[PDB]
Amino acid sequence: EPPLNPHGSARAEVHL
Amino acid sequence: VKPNYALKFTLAGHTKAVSSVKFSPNGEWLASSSADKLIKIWGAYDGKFEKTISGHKLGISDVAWSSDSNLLVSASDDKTLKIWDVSSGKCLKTLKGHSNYVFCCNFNPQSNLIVSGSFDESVRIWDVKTGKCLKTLPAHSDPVSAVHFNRDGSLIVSSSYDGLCRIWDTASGQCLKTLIDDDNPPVSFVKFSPNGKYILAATLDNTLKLWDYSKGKCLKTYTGHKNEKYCIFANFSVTGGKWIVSGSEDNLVYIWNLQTKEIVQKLQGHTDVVISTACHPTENIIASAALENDKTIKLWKSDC
Repeated sequence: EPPLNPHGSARAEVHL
Repeated sequence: VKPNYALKFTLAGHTKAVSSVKFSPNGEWLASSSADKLIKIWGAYDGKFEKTISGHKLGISDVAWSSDSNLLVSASDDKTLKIWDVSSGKCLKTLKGHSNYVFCCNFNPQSNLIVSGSFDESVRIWDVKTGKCLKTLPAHSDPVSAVHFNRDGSLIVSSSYDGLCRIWDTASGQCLKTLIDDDNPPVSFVKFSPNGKYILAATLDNTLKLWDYSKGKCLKTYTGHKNEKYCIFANFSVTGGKWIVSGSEDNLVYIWNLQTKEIVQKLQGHTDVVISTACHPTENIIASAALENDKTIKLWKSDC
């Protein structure tokens, strides 16, 4: 199975 | 004058969020980077897919062109930058040193240097030929959101979640200025104006500001868009009317009159956050790119 949270890139994620 | 940007092409191919789009200085190409670990090259005028450049081990947050349009640098979650020869697809150098995600990158106008910003809170200056880190600046106290050289390469501007914009002497590594207004929301993007006189800064309170660098004062404020979460690129558009261009978290591209601060156009079509916009060096062309639930790049063209 693929990972639940495929690693993407920091810019595409929300930094708290 | 108001522009009349109209949708020309939609570029599909990335399989995850697009993170950054940039036009080559010679005007021939658009580079896109993505969370899918890839850089793609497309024709600037016809939107035609050219090639994929690959090698990073995790997603890419930024990409930048050398002045002769022959090299790219990319900043990755794999903690490295890579310098690429675009024609051969070869990774010329891997720039190692950062201890956390590399978020932003740019070549200097001479293109013998690269500046990078990282989640490790540092700004690094690298030699393009050797791939060696020349300087590590203790730039900020939170992740560095943007780094940009001014037009003669003598200054670097950096921004951070720490709420500051800082300006650095490229030669010495010395901080020459810290810019802060009447509050310190996270600064999510900065860049110098083409003539080097101003800095455009985005903050995560739905605001863009034009700063006079020398005076150290905010001259213009742009509002109306949504930006509280992501580090969205903004631009000076100078080929026709003088605009400010930015993406937005309401999925639109916003265009403002630089002097009057009025919204002059909103470009509709993307289905997720518009994380990146870029303006063509000679023609009135805007590229826009969106996040994971969209995955496309759009090219828009205007008469002015």
